[PDB]
Amino acid sequence: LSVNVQSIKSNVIDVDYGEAMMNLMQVQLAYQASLKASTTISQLSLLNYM
Amino acid sequence: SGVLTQDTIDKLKEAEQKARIDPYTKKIEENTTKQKDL
Repeated sequence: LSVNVQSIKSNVIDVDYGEAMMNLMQVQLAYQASLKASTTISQLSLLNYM
Repeated sequence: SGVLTQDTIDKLKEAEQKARIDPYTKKIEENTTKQKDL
């Protein structure tokens, strides 16, 4: 019975590392590029001052 | 680690097994012990 609840406990609270990290990655993909994009955005801004 | 984590989880699959069958087995050895000596 304890094992049953322990299993049920785990089912509820514990995360899957792969699914979560994978989803961490998918967000990080867009996020990280946006960071490099932000730099580029500024770089274009600084261009027209000859 | 991907599949390895899943396989690690498969090796934990067996962890519940031994967690499960051992209690079964713990009274099987008395089943066998007190059957054999009988």
